[PDB]
Formats: sequence, structure tokens, C-alpha cells
Amino acid sequence: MVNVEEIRKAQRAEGPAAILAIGTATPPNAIEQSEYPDYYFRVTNSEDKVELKEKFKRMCEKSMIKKRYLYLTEDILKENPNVCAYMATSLDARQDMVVVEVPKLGKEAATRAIKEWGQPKSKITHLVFCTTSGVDMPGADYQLTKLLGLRPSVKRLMMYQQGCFAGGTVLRLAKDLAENNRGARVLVVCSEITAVTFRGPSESHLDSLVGQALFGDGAAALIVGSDAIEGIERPIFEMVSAAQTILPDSEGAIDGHLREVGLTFHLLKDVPGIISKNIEKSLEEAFKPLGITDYNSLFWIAHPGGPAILDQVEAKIGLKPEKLRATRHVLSEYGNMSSACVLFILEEMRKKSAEEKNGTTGEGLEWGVLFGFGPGLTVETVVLHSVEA
Amino acid sequence: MVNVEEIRKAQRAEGPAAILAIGTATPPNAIEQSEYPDYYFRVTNSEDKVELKEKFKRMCEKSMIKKRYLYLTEDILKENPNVCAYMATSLDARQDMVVVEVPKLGKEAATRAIKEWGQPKSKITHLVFCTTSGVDMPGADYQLTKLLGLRPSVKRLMMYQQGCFAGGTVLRLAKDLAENNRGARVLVVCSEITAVTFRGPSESHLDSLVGQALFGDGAAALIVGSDAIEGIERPIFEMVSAAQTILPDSEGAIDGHLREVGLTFHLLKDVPGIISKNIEKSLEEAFKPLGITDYNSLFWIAHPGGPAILDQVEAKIGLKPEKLRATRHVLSEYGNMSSACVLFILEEMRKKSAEEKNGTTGEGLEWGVLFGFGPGLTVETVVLHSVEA
Repeated sequence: MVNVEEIRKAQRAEGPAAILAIGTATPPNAIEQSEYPDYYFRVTNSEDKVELKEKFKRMCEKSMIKKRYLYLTEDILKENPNVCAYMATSLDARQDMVVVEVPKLGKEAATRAIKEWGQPKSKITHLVFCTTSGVDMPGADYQLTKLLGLRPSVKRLMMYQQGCFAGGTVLRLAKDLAENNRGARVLVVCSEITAVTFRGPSESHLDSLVGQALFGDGAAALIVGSDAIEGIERPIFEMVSAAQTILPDSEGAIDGHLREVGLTFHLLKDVPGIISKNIEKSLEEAFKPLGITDYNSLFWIAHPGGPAILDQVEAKIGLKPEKLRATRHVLSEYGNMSSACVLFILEEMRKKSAEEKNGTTGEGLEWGVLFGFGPGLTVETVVLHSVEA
Repeated sequence: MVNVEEIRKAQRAEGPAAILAIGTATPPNAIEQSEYPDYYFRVTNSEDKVELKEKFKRMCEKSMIKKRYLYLTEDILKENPNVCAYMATSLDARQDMVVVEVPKLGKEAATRAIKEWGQPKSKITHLVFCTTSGVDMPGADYQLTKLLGLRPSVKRLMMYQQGCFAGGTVLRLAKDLAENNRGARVLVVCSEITAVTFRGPSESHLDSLVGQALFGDGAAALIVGSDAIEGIERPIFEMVSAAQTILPDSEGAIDGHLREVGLTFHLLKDVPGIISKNIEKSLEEAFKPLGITDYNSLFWIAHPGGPAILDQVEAKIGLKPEKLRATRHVLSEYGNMSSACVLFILEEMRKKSAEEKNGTTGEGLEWGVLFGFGPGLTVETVVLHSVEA
């Protein structure tokens, strides 16, 4: 009767997966980085710590961040004083905020992506939801499904407690979902809210302090699919390959623990040095098979974990000073939004390329690379193809 | 130069994903269910609550569970008295146990699966790790990678805080990973440790009490891959399709929150009734395309959330009394091991089928169905194809 070989050929999709739409959203309130050290040491009641404040001023001035959007307001902090301490029990209060706000912000981003896409919500077949802020059952994927009114039977993948590399991961995931399933349209959402990590300062833990200087909130959403319907859907970027690796002997370079005091962060040794030392190996594995050896001929998307990472990668690889313009722009305007960052950078890049009338969505270039960096020292490497503009 | 269309055709695999190996592992200590009511009310210092103890006795006697394996021993509870209270802050103590024990147990199962597979560990290209017990960064996937000595560059998917349906989810995930990537061999691990949910009894929360009667520990591992190398690798079950849906108007049927007191569980209304009312719709969606309408002609794997779910599905669908033998056997010998359960049942089924000299790994039958049930009231439905013996 029926053969699994024929079933398999019919159920799989045809060509490479493409990003068909992008949307972004942030909390309403942006705080200027120039103002943040005064603000932070005030609402954490740490004005006594003059030495520490001077270090944090340097951190914020060095961050190359102009502003960040933050769900956490002074009013919310007044209501939650255990969140303001370096270490006070506050996991429940932080969860109460984030289990609601993460899918809410994610919905805002998704609605925008779906608007650009222009297709009925009912055509979405898959949902990949990613966050590093909070956990619950059922998860944020379920909540977003309900908020948006997606079909029941949407195939969901809930990616919790992922960390900063996961912008690459959700792309790796959506690629396989879209390419292996003929009519698949994958909604991808990364939604990040720093209420789970915000805390007061400790002179014993300066690395936690740098986190307070860098992390901001935001959500990004994509529609990903193979075999775009002509005249109706329009690819923006196509995916070619997606890799992931653990950088050698980088054990506790970036750690995060979910405790009674919320999510703690540890950031040790030469994270910028570790990434810079190793990144060319990931470049070569990705591009040597394509016959590409000049990395300046690529359009670049890198997770802006901090400006020192970008600077040292640029110096190591010998990138022209403007290659990381898009990445530095979202670092400047949004700060480090963990997993969502890299997707904001894709949006920045295709918008700027259009306004500057480059020939393609990737700054006029054909091939590009997207990097996520995060705990494990994990690096995600996605090879992208631009589309003619 | 090179065209992405040809690259795509070369980089994807040919046939359907197959389970190539199965391994399981449990903590060393099993507690007889006949002894559990006395034990539990003793170590939680609740012997005063005679009324509640009799209720719990009814629960354990009704559970159709003979024993469970438990990482938590009386010695560990004595060292962690805040875990024994119904409500005491204890998340840190539970995380400390589970962030270590979950990948440790997973490694045991994985080593067993790899032994059966018989191929070098270095041939593993992907790792899907699933747990509902604890979260950390980097995750249990990173830890398992380090424990097993997998290649860096193994492509990892860390599935946290998933719940009891996730045995289905990891199959759904591994299917797309294996089928979309030509040489891919996917290590799948589900590892579940109930130290995160163990707590004392409360007459105000009887639904928490049923969890104390049902949940046990365990880990299961699979190797999944397409295009098995003939004479070297041996498919056990092949995957045909994988679906996921949210049962209508089942809102708070199964909830779990991760709080300062650990993981709390809420289990409301007629979970068995909700599942039974809706399950034929998932059967029909899965099997109508294959021309199959007699659900007794399938080999069955169902998540044993409780014996009432099994009994009511059986009655509703009109299943022969022996169809759920394999599922009921692992319920009896292991209890409810959340996401790992369904994988233990696959192992039971193919082992029993072999010892009974049935014509196939699925009790002599060609087609089968695997169900995962969990929060959202989510049901995962996987269509399986057995292999000749």
C-alpha cells in the first residue's frame, strides 16, 4: 500500500530556509547610559560605595552603549526592594514579572513580524520561543500561542535558560524545521527581560557589576520558511549552514545560575581573548567549503556581548573598521539583549542596506556570517546568503 | 561559484529517521510502593496527620506502581531538612542536587545506548537533552558533552522545564535533525530527578500529594539517525510523523511553577477525562492519511501520567486489555518518570517482543503510536514504524 519512502519525499520541503519577515519590540522606558551609574547606585542604596561607583562609571562609559530599554522601573523597584540588594531572596517576585512580561513582549515583536509577512496567523505551523529570563509550565511558548491565537497543533519548541548564543540556536532550529517540513512556516521569538538578573553591587563580584552595565531588554521575531510563495512572500536572508561548538578550555568563562536570589552571572578571564583566539577556526569551517577566504567580503552579524569582544575580533581577523557597523549600532541603541541581539542586528542591517540603496539585504554583499556567543563559551555560526534588493 | 540549491540537496539526509539504539538508567535505590506511605510521612515528620496518611495510602495503592527509583535518600533529606517541609525555601538546595545528578544519570543511559549502537562516540553530531529537573547555564547538555567526551562542535539543543509530554518532543526534534542532515547521528537524553519536586504533605493541596505518589527518577537515551549503515547499524523503530497540539479548553489542567520552595505542581479537574475526550482526534489526524482506522492494529506507547489516564483512554478507544501492557509495565516498575517514561516503554516493548519472538520490534505489528501528555494539556503524537526481527 503506502511506502515510507514516498511519504518522506512528500512531507519534506524543497529548498533552503529563508527569513521571510522580522519584527522587534522593546519595553517603553529607555534609560540613557550617561545617567545609569547615578540611577543604579541610587535605587540600590549604594551611594556610600564611592570606589565601586567610579569603577561602574568606567564600565558604563566604556560600554559603547548609549541607552537601554528596561521593563524594570524605579516604581517597580520600590515595590520590590529584595531585587535591589546584591543578594536577597527574590526569585518569586522576579518570576512573577517575567513569566508575564516575556511572552507579552514576544507577542509585540511577533505581531510586527506577522504584519510584514502579510499571511494569516493560521498559516504558522511551528513556534520556537527562546528566553533566558524565567521558566514556567506550561511555558512562554504556550502563553504566546494563546495571546496570538495561533492554531492549536502549532508545533512548539520551548527554549529556556539558553543564554547569549541562542540567537544562533533558534536560527539553527528553524532551519531544520522549515527545510524538513513541506508547508512549514516557523515563528521564531527571542524575548529577554533583565528583571531576572538586575541586582545591587558587590565589591567581591565585579563581574556581576559589568552585567549590570551591559544587559538590556528586547524581543525579536522572525517568520522562517522554505519555498517562498511567489509574489506573496519575499526572502530577506537565506540560511546555508548552521554550526555550534564549545571553545577549548573556556570552562567557567560565562556562567549563570538560577537561585533564590534570581539569576546570577559570572564572567571570567579573557572572554574577549578566548573568542578572538578561536573565531577564525569557526570562520574557516564555515567558509573554506564555499571557497571563501576573505572575511571582509562577508556581511557580518556578531553578538555584541561587549565592545571588547567586537574590538578584539575585528583586530584579530583584520576587519575593516565599518564591517561591524550594524552590530555596534544595536549595541549602542539597545545594549546587550542576550539571545535577541543578533536578530535586531539582522533587522538593522537590512533596513540600512535598503536606505543606502545597496544592491542586497546584506550591505551589497552576497555571503554573510552570524555569530552567537554565550555560556560554555559556546559559539553558534550561521552562514547566510543575502537577497537582491 | 557554488549554488545553495545543490549544497542543500547534498547536505540533507535521504530517508526517515530511525531509533538505532536505546539505553536506560536509574538511581541505585528503589523504594517499594507498599512501603512508601509509611516512609514518606515519617521522613517528612507528618505522622500526626493520620487522616491524610490514609488518603495517601489509597493513592499509592491505586497508583498501580510497584516501586520507584529515587536519588533522594533519607540521608540526603536529613542533610537538607528544608526539602522535607511542604513549604520552606529550598530551591538552592534542590538545584545543587539536580544540576549535578541530572547529567550524571543521563551519562549512564547515554553510555548504554552508545554501547548498543556500537559506533565511536565521535560519530555523534547532535545532542538533544531534556529535563524538568533544574536549570543552569551552561546547561545539562554542556555537562553531558563534557562527561561523555563528545566532540566539541556537537550541535546541542537544551530542553529545560518541559514536563511529561517531552518524550514526544525530543523524538519530534531528533526526527527533523536527523532527516535534514546527511551524516547526522543524534544522541537524545531525557533525565528526570524528583528532588526538585519532593516535599511534605498538606491537607490543603491534595493534588501535590498525588505527585508524591507517582513521580519517580530515571534517564533514557537514544541514538537517532537516517540512512543507517547496512550491516553495521540496526534500526529499532522508524519515525513517520510527529505532531503536537493543545487540547481545547484545558487551561490549567497541569501546571508547574519553579519557585523559592522548589518546583510546585498543580493538577486539576479531569485530566484523564480531558485526554480521553480528545485523543481520537489525534489518532485520526495521524492515521487517516495512512488509511488506518483500527487502532487495535497499532502497537501503543502512552505516557503513563497515571493509571486513570490509561484506563480511560483504553475504554474510550476500545483497546484490547493487553494493548497497554508495555506502558503499564514501566509504570509498575518505575512510576511516572516524566519525559523519560515513553522512551523506557520503547525499550520494554522491543525487549518483550524479542523474547516473545514476535515478527517485529512492535509486538509483531507494523505501525504504532507514541503519545506524550503534559502541561498545556499538550499531547505529542508520534507515528512509528516497527522493524522486522
